[PDB]
Amino acid sequence: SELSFNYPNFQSVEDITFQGGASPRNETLQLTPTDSNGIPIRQRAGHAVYSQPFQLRDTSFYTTFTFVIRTTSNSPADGFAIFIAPPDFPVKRYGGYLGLFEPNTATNTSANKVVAVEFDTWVNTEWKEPRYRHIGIDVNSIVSVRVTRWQDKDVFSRSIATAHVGYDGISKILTAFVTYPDGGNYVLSHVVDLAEIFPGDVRIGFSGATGQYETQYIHSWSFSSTSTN
Amino acid sequence: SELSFNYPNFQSVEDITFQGGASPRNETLQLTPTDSNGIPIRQRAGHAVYSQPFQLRDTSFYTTFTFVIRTTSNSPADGFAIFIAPPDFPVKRYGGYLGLFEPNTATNTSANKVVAVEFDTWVNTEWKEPRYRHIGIDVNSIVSVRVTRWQDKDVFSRSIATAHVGYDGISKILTAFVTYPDGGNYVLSHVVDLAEIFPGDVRIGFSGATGQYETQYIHSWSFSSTSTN
Ligand SMILES: [Ca+2]
Ligand SMILES: [Ca+2]
Ligand SMILES: [Ca+2]
Ligand SMILES: [Ca+2]
Repeated sequence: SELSFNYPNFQSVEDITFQGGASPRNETLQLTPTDSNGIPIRQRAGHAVYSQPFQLRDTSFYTTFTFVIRTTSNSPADGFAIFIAPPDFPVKRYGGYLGLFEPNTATNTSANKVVAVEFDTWVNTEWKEPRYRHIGIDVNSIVSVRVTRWQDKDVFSRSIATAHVGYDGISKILTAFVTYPDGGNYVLSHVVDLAEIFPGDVRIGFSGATGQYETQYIHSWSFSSTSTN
Repeated sequence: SELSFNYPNFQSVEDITFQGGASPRNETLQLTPTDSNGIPIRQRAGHAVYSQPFQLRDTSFYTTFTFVIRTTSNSPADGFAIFIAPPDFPVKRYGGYLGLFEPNTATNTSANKVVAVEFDTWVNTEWKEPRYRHIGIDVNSIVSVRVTRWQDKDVFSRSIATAHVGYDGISKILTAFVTYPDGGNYVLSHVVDLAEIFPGDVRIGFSGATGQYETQYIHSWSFSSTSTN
């Protein structure tokens, strides 16, 4: 179906649904909470999602956002993701689950209905992932189906970075382009039939999790979807 | 191979090669020529290319550019493309061939070695293409392998539009995202093994062609390629 929205900043959070530890702060979406000292709170997940659902049958979409990761140590955790899931999707487990999965089923593709592009700051040994920070495409599992190294210079840059996520409903391909100003660029594409995974309604939004020594902020976001009929 | 460059504008053309009707003008790449009164010259083609070759084996890349199409009537022709081809690839035929193909072999995939993202302002009946203006991915033929409607409001906007073109060398997927300020967004993706097509060296650049009542300008361009090992 057709849906579009545009937040040049988050001065207004009209039409955004928060769950968990996410909240509006300083015209951004702050995905995980900070204490009265400004220190990231450990073991917390949060979501900020566009409130109105849309349908993926016979649909392409384009979305872009800008983001900052604020780290306060060399060992930040855990990252964040932009994700698509059904509209009743709750906040799931904190830490390396990224607010998107639960321990007993996080690697079982038959037990989940969620697709994400993840920005992973913390190498987990509880499941298989790369031994370096990474950006990935996740399809119903915390074990990414496509993953690439995310350079530490970019992770720690304090830059306002940009992501572009598109889905071509004819070729059934999800793509992310991530760019840093005077830094790295990252490209990931994967064949997946989103309409088959999601035959009904879905929402799009962000999930962040700690972890420790990290807060994730979304500064701007826009989205459009169009019929491929 | 690894290659990066960045032209925030074309106050510098240091590494750009001009061929055919293309030239540096008004701090842009002007792909097809205009006469002394600024009127687009009919039946011309031009290329503006990054002068250094690179290789595609075990490579991903990301490139972005901004552009303007200046039209002087409601029937502009023919469009432009961003392309990859061998380093000796010349400016080819003007008109609907887009500076990329030869009339005798334009639909013969075995006879060409060129991949492009094309912005097509003129509906040709001489070969198969849509009955409306369109953006397309071309692989060794003027008949696009993946094509989508390009809205006339965007075609005629006079806006500085953006394109993002990436190639994921693991998944072998070429994607284009095209955006207009307060206008349409476009997403096209296609599975194609570029290293198989291009086992040696390539150069990337732009091809424009007239046609009539149209000039194509590239305002900025950046590129990065990285190894997938
Ligand atoms: Ca991961
Ligand atoms: Ca992790
Ligand atoms: Ca065409
Ligand atoms: Ca044409």
